[PDB]
Amino acid sequence: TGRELIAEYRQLITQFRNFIRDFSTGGFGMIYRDQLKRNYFSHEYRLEINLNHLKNFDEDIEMKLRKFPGKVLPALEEAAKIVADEITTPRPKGEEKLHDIQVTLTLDEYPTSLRQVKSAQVSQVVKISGIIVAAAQVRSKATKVTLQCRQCKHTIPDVSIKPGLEGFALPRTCAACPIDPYIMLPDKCECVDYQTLKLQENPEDVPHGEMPRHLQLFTERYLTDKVVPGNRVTIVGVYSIKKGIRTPYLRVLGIHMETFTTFTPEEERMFKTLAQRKDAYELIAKSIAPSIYGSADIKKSIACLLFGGARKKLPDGITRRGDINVLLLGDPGTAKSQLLKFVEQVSPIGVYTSGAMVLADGGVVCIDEFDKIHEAMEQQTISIAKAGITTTLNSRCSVLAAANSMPTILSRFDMIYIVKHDVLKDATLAKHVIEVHVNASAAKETMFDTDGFLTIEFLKKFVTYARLNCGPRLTPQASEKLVNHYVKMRNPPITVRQLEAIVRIAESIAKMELQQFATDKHVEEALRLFRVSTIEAAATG
Amino acid sequence: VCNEIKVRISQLPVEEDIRMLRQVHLNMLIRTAGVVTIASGILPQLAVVKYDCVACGYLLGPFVQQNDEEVRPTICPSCQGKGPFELNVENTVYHNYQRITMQESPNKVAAGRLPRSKDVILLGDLCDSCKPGDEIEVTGVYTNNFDGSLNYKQGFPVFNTLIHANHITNKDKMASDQLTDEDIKAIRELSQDPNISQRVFSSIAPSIYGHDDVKRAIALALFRGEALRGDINVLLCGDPGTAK
Amino acid sequence: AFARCFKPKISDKAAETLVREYKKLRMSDSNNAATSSWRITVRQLESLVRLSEALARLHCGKEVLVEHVEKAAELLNKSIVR
Amino acid sequence: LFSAMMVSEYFSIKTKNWTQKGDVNIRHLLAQLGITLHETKQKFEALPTEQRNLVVDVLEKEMDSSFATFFGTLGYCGKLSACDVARAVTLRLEMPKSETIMNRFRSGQSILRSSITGERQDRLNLNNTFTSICQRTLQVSWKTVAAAINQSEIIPNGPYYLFSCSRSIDEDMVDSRHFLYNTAGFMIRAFASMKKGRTTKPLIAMFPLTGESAGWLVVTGVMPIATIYEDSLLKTCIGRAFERVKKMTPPLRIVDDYFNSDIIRLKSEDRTRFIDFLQTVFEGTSN
Amino acid sequence: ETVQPGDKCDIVGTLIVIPDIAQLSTPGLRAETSNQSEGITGLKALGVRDLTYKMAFLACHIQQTEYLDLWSKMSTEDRATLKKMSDDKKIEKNIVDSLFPNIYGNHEVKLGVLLMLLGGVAKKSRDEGTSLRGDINVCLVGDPSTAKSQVLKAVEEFSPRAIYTSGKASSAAGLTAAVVKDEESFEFVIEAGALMLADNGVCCIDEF
Amino acid sequence: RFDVLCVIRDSVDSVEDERLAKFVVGNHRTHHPDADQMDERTGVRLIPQDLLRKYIIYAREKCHPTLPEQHSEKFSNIFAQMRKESMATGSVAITVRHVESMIRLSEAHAKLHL
DNA sequence: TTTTTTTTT
Ligand SMILES: Nc1ncnc2c1ncn2[C@@H]1O[C@H](COP(=O)(O)OP(=O)(O)NP(=O)(O)O)[C@@H](O)[C@H]1O
Ligand SMILES: [Mg+2]
Ligand SMILES: [Zn+2]
Ligand SMILES: [Zn+2]
Repeated sequence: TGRELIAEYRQLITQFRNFIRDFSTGGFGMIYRDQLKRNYFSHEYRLEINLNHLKNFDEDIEMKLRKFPGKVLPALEEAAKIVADEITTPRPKGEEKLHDIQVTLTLDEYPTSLRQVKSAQVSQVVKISGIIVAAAQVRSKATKVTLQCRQCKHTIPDVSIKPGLEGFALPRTCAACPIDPYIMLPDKCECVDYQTLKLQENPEDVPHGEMPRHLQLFTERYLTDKVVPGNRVTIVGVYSIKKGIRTPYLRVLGIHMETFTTFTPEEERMFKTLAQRKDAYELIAKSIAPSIYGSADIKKSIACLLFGGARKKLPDGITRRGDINVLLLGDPGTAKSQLLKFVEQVSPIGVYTSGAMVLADGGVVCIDEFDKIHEAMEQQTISIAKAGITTTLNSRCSVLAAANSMPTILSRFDMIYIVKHDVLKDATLAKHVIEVHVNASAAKETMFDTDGFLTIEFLKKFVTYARLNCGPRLTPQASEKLVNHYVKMRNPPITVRQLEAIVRIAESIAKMELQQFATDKHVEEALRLFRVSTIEAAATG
Repeated sequence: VCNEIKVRISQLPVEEDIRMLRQVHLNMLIRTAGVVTIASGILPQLAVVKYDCVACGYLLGPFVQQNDEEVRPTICPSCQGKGPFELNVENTVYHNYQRITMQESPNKVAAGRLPRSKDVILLGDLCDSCKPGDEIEVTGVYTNNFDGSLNYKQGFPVFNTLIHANHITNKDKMASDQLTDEDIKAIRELSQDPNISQRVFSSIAPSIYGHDDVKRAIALALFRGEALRGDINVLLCGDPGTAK
Repeated sequence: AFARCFKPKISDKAAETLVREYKKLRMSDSNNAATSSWRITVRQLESLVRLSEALARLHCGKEVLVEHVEKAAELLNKSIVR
Repeated sequence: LFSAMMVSEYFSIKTKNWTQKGDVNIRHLLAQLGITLHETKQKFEALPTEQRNLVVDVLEKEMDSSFATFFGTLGYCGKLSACDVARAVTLRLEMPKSETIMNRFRSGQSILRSSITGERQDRLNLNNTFTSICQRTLQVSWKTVAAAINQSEIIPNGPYYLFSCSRSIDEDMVDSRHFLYNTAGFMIRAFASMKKGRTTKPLIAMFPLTGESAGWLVVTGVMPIATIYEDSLLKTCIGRAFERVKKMTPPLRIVDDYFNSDIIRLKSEDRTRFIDFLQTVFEGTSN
Repeated sequence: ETVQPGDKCDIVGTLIVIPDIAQLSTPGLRAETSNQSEGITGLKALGVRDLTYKMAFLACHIQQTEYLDLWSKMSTEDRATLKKMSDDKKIEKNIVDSLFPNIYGNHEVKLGVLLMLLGGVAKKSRDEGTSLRGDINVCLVGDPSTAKSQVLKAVEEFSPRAIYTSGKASSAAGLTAAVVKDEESFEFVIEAGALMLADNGVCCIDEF
Repeated sequence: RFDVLCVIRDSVDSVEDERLAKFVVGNHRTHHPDADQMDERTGVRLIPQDLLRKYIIYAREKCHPTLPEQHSEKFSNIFAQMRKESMATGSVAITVRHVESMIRLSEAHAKLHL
């Protein structure tokens, strides 16, 4: 009865060829024909088809494709191959080989709940939604294999293997020789990529007081390496049972996703306009955390932390650091954690936390509750030698620390503040802050913001621009002041660490203006900031 | 919608302990009760099977899948020979399957004894109907089968035993949170009165005397803020024996 | 072995006596709050009821009488005093 | 089909789904008609053609109406209905009032041109218009009627019934003639179905505004249910009643700029005097 | 199921020998060792394998070694003696002097331990599932050579279901209940430890 | 993380000891296996327990209180007074979290009256 | 599984 199946198969190929050629949106717009031609010349051997367009063209083959996908879908792939040959011939010399094309599907329906796939839906096309929770490494699967007999060396070529997580059984005895005599040649088989994923149902759809359920997914060729854990997806695929009890899995036919370092001349002109302004440094310091009152010198210090100094390597190989580090002390209140969260949002790379020290090469780490590493701060490296291990972890970053209160580690911080009788001024602040929170309750009921402060999306891009492009130095006249200041303070706790910290702060201030050189102006502002911050620790405690 | 209406049967008069089942009750209908401890996931199982004949394309079957067998044919009658066989994907039928373990209730165990346990099998629309920890009551058929590995374990020709579930009542199902028109009318009539705040505050925990601050905190915390946490959180600290 | 089949109930005068003896215990502990070796809470009344029921079982009584509460309070005081 | 049924006037009045028994009533009704819950709750495009024809025949025979309309087809694209395109054009013309009048006119023009082409982007715009605001308008109107019945907002006030809100659910929709006429016509028949003897009076409805029109009300009304029309013309007099209320002395703060006479704007302070004046007009026509 | 753990019993029956049945292969069963100190060799079913044996007792009869209707049933001697004991007005002294004959003084400790043997009435809340505990707990603290171990040993000798332990020679598994797995079977099982063997009885812990 | 903190201190007293002892002895005396209401302090009627549960279930899901702007004048002045007195005392400060807690409690109290 | 010992943090 094989000729009847051959007649059915060739009829299906004829109808799918007619669908790919004749479907149109009016005029000369044959969308699938044009898409197939563009994909083939782009060297992407794939096509994507909408089943509602197919249902409007012919209802019967669409219904058959849904109910018998393992029988009907290879005919559609074969029809796509034939139409691609017709479209592209005569191909140029060297490109005579005809490639093999993968067909994918889309479908406009409500997805089925992952808990409510009926047992009648085995071996049928279904649509499911969820979250990707895990993703394995890509592996190879054999499509066609060559067999040879162990004793008499007779061969069976081009034995084809069915798709999915299915095995296949070898011939038990020789066709032309003991039990199970055939072997598989490693050199004369064809292979394609595949990948396994795991899908979790959406937490919105879990019934109250229960854990979510899971399903395993199988993907092939162009559908591999398309997703990462955490992604939200909708999937069209065949519901299958893995080879009287079996576990189920889904063979994927279509995925739908439910979700810097480059600039325009407009962006460069915007950055340069802000750099050309005289009040740019004060404007950036004002733009840091506008919801939190006051703290002007602290906001200036955080701007210096974000921009940093230059980084140097002399001919003998000893490097000089560019990072800057800041510490905050005093009462546990006054929105310290909100300042740290703002720096975490604004910084090009960064982390907030209460190891963690490693994870920010070129970035910023905010540490709360610091009263809970000396090598990490100075050497930008930590080391270990315990039983059976010795390694070193190296990473470059700047650190902002908040404490609630060792005298040893105070040497490692460039700037220190003590936050500390507010009640009369705090009455006006209470009026403003409670008016803000009642306005937030009422709410519950692109360089500039509306209030003149800089936007976060512009500020983050501008910091990322400046760090990769400015790189300043000091003028000799700027260098001449620091020598006299150092000698006077030391011969009226003065150290070379403090001198290099002042030099780094002066370079950081000159970076924001996009200067070639730092001058006496930047040195004097750096000295003012250093005195105002550090002498609080000399006066207190 | 359907193919077949199942008949479930309830209020069977005689109850047995898990501890008291004997060889008399094999292939009889019984009713027991206990606590769920373990439940498997939902899996599809073969129900009705058909096979292809590789030699001539004839479809063999249907064979109703038995409980503990790999049913197969041996001869295709349309070619009168032992042709090779393949599973027919297009005509095979499945149903849902689940397996749970049930233990005797700790309240009903006598002095110094250990509770016993049984495995229960759920099919179809009985699946997913209970959780671990639930007090449940089962009605079904008590049956037996041979297992050679169980024989080798015990050293005597012992037989495995099971219950095939036919009806379940879950005693721990909470009440439905749905209100009648009578209930909504009573709620409106209560809300119209002017003393309703003091009614609610004082009527929480009427046996405890005083501590109106704790009563008002609990009363306002049972209702919720609108939301940005909306929940109102309360902490109590007190000496031992102060009825906290 | 025979006496543990009895399940005595609480009589009215026994309930009154239990209230009075619990008051006596807590009063004396409050009078010696800084110097008593062990505090007194609600749990001592549970212990007092248990001891009264045990004494009723010893005498094979079908109800707790005044004397069971009195001797249980005496034994509890003699254990407590330190 | 389930969501389409649960916001219509006919099935809501038949099942009384603003009450607690509505879900039970519609489940029993579907069981009587012979339609499965899964058929009603999947998307209507997903059904096979013969199944669609059977279900449409059953529900047409149930509703028992003589309605007929025009269908337009173009190539292998989906068939459209003139009634659905009319709803989409109306809701792009009349809402939101914060947009300028020429922009709303151009939006309605674009939606009307989208229905006579097979282009993918144009049909996508049309389907987005169907699946957001056309659904949302029906749901808001049903919520208004349900809240009115369940909290007893409708009171007798002499020769007419009066309805007033604490808050309007969506103030962009309140100024639309389509919304106002449909909601008030639904509300009077829903109110009259609950109890006998309610058919012989008109209904007057008031909605408040906030923001840039804080302190104003939008006022409209509907004829009694028991009225008999001598022919098919559907004559009304409530706009004339509002117009004759405007002529009384001392004057009231009424705005009467619309082309439709049975919609007006009223200052919030003049509500009591407006109620008394309108009662005087209806009583003077009763005399 | 006529007997429980912790019981002490007399058994009447016969001694039998059981083989290692996993070594044999017959129609209907292949050998488990093939699927997954020298014995007997030669049988058709033992192709290359060998057979060994274990002892077991095949019990013919088992028993343990030792309310108004029950009171009526213990009719002549028991009701006469126990009613005379119930009439005895100095039964407290007469019982403690017979339970602890070798110990001088300590009348409070003797009476407290006697009341611990009897205990209170356990009660259940009728719908909450909560309960009011009827069991009494006693602790002894004191100087060396004050007869603490003597009292504990006397209680464990007297009582029917009592067990004695030392805190230095005990583990959390063995004290109350424990998890074990079988090797005749291979599933996990529960061992009733000393507290559960002393369920509705007394557990004595020395050197707590 | 807690909007409300409460202290339940022990105190020796004949009357409270009597009430507690009578209640506990009644629990034993009634739980032996064979063996319109108003509050004392106010005379105010109790609510049946399941009806109170239904009241809470209805109020949670069918009522959503609005907050007009004018009450800010009361909340802000009382916060400024409380914070000034605490900081002048030299004690644990009253901060913006307490403003959040006051707003939540007022919304819940509106939901009580529906 | 639970039990007992010797090096490491
Ligand atoms: N009141 C007593 N009457 C009789 N013999 C007593 C008495 N008090 C102590 N003894 C004797 O003291 C010795 C020790 O008894 P023992 O049971 O070990 O007491 P203990 O307190 O448990 N000792 P220890 O375990 O080291 O604290 C025994 O020989 C008892 O006979
Ligand atoms: Mg001793
Ligand atoms: Zn060969
Ligand atoms: Zn055959």
